[PDB]
Amino acid sequence: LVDLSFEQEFQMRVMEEQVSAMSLQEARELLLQASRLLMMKDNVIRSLVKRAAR
Amino acid sequence: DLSFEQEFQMRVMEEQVSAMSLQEARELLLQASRLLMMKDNVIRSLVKRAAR
Repeated sequence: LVDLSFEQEFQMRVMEEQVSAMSLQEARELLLQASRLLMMKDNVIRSLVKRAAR
Repeated sequence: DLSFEQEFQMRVMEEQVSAMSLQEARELLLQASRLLMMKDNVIRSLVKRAAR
């Protein structure tokens, strides 16, 4: 199971602080850095689930 | 290491962002941040079956 802890909810309130004062350029570079990171995360997971089975 | 399908999605993503409003670019940056944490939780789980 996986869902947001207390402190991560805190982290979400902080990112929201810093995003609201972001320029169009900064929000776009970071979002792209985030989307790429999301895919590299799927790969760590997939690779971890395989490595457990076998 | 992005697979071949992922590199491709990236390109589609560079093309969407570049057209995004400052408004959507923010909403979505948050969502992606939530997701990264959710995925980090999943990764932490699977690593915990380190119970051996």
